[PDB]
Amino acid sequence: METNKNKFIEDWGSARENLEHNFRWTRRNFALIGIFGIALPIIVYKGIVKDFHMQDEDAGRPHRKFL
Amino acid sequence: KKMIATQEEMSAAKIALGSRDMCAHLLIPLNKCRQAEFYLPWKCEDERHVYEKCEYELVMERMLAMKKIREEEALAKQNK
Amino acid sequence: GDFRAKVWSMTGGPNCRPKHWRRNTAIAMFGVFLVCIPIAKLSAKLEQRPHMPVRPIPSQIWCKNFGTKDDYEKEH
Amino acid sequence: MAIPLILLALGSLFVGYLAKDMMIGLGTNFWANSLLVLPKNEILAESEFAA
Amino acid sequence: YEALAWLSGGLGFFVGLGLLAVLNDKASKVPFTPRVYPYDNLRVEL
Amino acid sequence: WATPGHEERPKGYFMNRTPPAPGQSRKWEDWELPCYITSFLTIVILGVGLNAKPDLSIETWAHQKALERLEM
Amino acid sequence: GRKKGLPEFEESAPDGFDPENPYKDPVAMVEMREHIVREKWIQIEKAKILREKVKWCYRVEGVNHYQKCRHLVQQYLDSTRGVGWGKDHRPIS
Amino acid sequence: MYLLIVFLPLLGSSVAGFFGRFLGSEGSAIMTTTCVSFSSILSLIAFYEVAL
Amino acid sequence: YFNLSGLILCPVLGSIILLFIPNSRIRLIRLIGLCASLITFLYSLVLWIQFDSSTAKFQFVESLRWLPYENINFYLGIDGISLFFVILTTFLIPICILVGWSGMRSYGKEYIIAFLICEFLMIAVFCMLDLLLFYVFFESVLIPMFIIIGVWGSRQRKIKAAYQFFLYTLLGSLFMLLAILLILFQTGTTDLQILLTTEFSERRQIFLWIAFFASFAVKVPMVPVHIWLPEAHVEAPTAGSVILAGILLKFGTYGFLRFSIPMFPEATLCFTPFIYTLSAIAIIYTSLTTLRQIDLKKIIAYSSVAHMNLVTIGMFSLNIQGIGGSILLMLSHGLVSSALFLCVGVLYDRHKTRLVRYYGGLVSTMPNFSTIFFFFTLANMSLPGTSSFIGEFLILVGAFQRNSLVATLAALGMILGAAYSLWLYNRVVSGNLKPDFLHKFSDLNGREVFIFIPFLVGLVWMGVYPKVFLDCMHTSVSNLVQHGKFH
Amino acid sequence: GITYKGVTVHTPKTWHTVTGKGLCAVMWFWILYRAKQDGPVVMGWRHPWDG
Ligand SMILES: CCCCCCCCCCCCCCCCCC(=O)O[C@@H](COC(=O)CCCCCCCCCCCCCCC)COP(=O)(O)OCC[N+](C)(C)C
Ligand SMILES: CCCCCCCCCCCCCCCCCCCC(=O)O[C@H](COC(=O)CCCCCCCCCCCCCC)COP(=O)(O)OCCN
Repeated sequence: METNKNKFIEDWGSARENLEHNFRWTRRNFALIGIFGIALPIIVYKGIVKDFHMQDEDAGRPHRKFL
Repeated sequence: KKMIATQEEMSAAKIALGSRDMCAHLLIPLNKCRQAEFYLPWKCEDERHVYEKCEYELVMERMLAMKKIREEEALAKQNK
Repeated sequence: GDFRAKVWSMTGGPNCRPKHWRRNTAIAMFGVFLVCIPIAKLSAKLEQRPHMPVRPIPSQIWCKNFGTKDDYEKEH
Repeated sequence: MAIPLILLALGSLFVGYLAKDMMIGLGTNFWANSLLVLPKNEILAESEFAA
Repeated sequence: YEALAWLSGGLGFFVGLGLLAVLNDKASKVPFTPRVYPYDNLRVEL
Repeated sequence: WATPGHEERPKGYFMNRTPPAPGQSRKWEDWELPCYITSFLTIVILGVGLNAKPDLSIETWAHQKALERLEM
Repeated sequence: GRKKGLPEFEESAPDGFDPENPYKDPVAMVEMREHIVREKWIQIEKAKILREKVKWCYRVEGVNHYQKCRHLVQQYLDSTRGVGWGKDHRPIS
Repeated sequence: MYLLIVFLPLLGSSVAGFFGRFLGSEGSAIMTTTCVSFSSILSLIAFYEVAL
Repeated sequence: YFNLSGLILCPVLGSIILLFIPNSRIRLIRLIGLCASLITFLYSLVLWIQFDSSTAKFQFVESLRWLPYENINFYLGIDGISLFFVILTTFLIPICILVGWSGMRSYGKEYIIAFLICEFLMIAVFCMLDLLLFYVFFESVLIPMFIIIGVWGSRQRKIKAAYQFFLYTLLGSLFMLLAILLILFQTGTTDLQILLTTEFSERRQIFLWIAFFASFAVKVPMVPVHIWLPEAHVEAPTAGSVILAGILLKFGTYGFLRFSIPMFPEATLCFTPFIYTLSAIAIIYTSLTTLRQIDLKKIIAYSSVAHMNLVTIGMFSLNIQGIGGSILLMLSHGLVSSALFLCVGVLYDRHKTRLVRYYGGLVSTMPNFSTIFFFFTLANMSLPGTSSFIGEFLILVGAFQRNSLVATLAALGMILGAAYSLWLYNRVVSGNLKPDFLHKFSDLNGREVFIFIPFLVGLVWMGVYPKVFLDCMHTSVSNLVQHGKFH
Repeated sequence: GITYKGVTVHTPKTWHTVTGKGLCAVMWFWILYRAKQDGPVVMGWRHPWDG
């Protein structure tokens, strides 16, 4: 009942599993990791915090510090 | 022209808002006629033509009023 | 379907056409009728129809709620 | 598969005529709560006559 | 890349046609006065 | 339609369990009774328990107190 | 034991509670919290009752619904202004 | 009467899909058509009772 | 009169009795384990019926003194929130015993002993009101799940999965423990009711809340540490893979709903935007990552991460809609993920592939499993009428009461969730068959076709009528959201 | 039916061509009758007695 499991598949499966051996901090990929690791979280954080600030501005209540 | 039979008599029939124009008085017998029949396009004709007469006369009144106002507006575009 | 005759195929195989399907069809109609009777009973039990009909409709033969919601102040 | 074709043929030859008066009859009582027609954006009466 | 310009160009035709409608000024050439209704244009009805 | 047809029995076996010989039971599985009785008890206790339990909650209490208070 | 009925609760606000120092008295905290939540739910159900009333209005109202139910609309909206735990408008009870 | 219109197709499909072996390749089709046809008949009844 | 203590003791009795008998009589071991699990399940259902949903105070409390001063003690007790978790964890265990029923002769009595110990320990976690001892039982699940993963796991990488799982729950756990000790020394007791009614320093709540979140951001798959779940979940047995995504992922959220939201209300407000950003980026990143996966297990392990992250958006949006939808989606996920992982387990136990490309066009061969898989991946879509929709839409509604940006990204999460869910469905059950490596294979037998029936009925019962579940919790949720909010 | 030099077609059924011809005739009659009655109405030749 077990599948034949032809040889030309497990190699690619392990390459997808063992991709951790291919990483050398290339500059283009360094920028790619940096932007999606920091900038997008920062951009969205500004988005939510300013959404709260604008919501509170209309009601007239003072803005929370939001540390 | 003006109103003759409006307000509570108009309110009794479920007259569509916007369909309550100046000569909407005869629309109420018309709408009982539509409910009386099974909404036949050809059975009831005499009562529909008077309402189209209402609307048609209103439409000429509006177009002639605007043609008049355009007539004075034509004098406005005169730079000596 | 050489192998497809071995699967159960809950809704029917490739081309089933059982030996006696007409009797199954008839019992299916009977079951549908029997199961939709309580649906009809429930539907006739709960139906407001706030406005009275202009002409006698095939309703109010099993529905008793007619003009029961023109009292829109004692509403929970 | 010919009877439904016949029914749709007999439909799309008289349904429009039998429904023109009874859905849009320049003030018909067919949309008491189904539709809300704004008095301002109500170009039905003036359309048929001023066009 | 060639197919991309058609989407911009095709939409450019519509906004260009949309610009033409702006330049035509259909709004101010009505042959009719604004509608008048009894009871203060149905103020109690609104 | 008019013809009766063929395929005396529907193809395949339910649950892939081969039918036993005539005159013998299905030889119920060793967990079959302990789990079927569990299902039966759960169904009945939910049917008669969730309905015979009093309808005490904060929605109905608030409903009664809103009806009694809105009149003043 | 059970009262086999509606869960009667004390309408009276609990005593010994001070807004300036709520945390001073812990034994009185929980019943004040329960009373506040119960009153909020009373307001919620009042809003729901008004919503049901306008629900049954709109069917009977017909085309000219504005004319004879406008008074109830304001009553329903003012209830929705101080609703429970909702939008930025937090009521001050 | 009015609850029926929406549940006849659902019930007919449910039985014709759970027990499609019993009704075969033609019984299921004819019974689904029957159920939807009576659904349309009650739809016409509702149209008369509501529209006119 | 059935109390809370008997429910806890039933798995203990089942485990102690099971050790007395030898291993030769394997049928007795499996029978007694299943019987104990089922009677525990029935007891849990009985506890549901006699649950007062009107009052806000806790239900049955059993106090067993721990320190000589009665300073801290086992304070058991359920409420609207903890009851359904107890029911779910009592319901999942018999399923766990039943899935590996065929291989019981290969596993042995250690397998059922471990699972019943897990049931006991997991029940003790949810229904207790002592903050410190809840921490003790909170990571007490390390040992039994470590045994379950390691002894019966992958081929040779089972060692690494155990180490990553055990390592991620050490630094954050003890960094939480430090806050536990500061709370104990500051106030004096760890009783939950006492700790709720305490004035914490404004600057102090930030540190304590951060310490709590650090140990809950590992159980809940947050952005920094969530890579353990895919690898340690593929390298796990099928019955160990159905509680790992069924209960353990609830500890972080339940811990947030118990010892984080009430005790630190203004700290929760001050840290609200940060959690929103983390959850939104987690949803988006996991959604984009899961659509290029070939592992048969991670494909839904990432779906579990996405659902758990979406839970926190409305869990931290203080609102009756948000929290109620949070627990409803939590139960819905506890059912649907369990069902999906059981489907993956039955697929793997026949063919033994752990890939996605091997399977294809098997609808003509296993129609029953095809329908069941379609219904489960259909519930994962969050259709109205299914379990996930009511809870998840309630979360969206509650968050949109507070904020208008982040939960729009949460809703954008499902614009791709449904897409890749149906795409994943169409990898396997659609297309022409490939009988080059699929020579012989069967459909579900009587056991695993009946095992899904509780899942089906619970799913539809969630979908069409969730009022009974919302009925028992609206008091507890409303009390939770209004705590420390005098005005 | 019959073949020309290698292609043969079944004769169209009597119950199909007859209904097709008759139904086309009746819809043509309906169109022409509608033209006779309200033709001037939609072409502005005469208004439906409303002015
Ligand atoms: C959250 C859920 C909300 C409710 C959603 C219900 C929608 C229906 C869900 C199931 C749809 C059917 C999809 C099943 C998988 C599709 C492929 C398949 O496996 O079909 C099966 C089964 O086919 C079925 O579809 C039967 C399932 C029932 C379908 C009808 C569902 C009716 C009940 C649901 C709706 C009830 C009303 C709403 C309830 C409140 C076998 O098909 P065969 O024709 O036998 O092909 C044979 C295979 N082979 C060629 C290889 C030999
Ligand atoms: C293949 C064969 C399958 C057979 C299944 C039954 C056949 C019918 C198939 C249709 C599917 C039915 C699924 C149940 C739908 C119930 C929908 C109505 C439920 C409901 O709202 O009414 C409640 C009834 O409770 C109840 O009594 C409901 C009892 C349902 C028991 C289901 C047991 C599922 C156990 C799963 C456990 C999972 C745990 C996960 C946490 C109480 O309504 P009320 O509030 O008004 O109170 C009443 C006070 N007078």
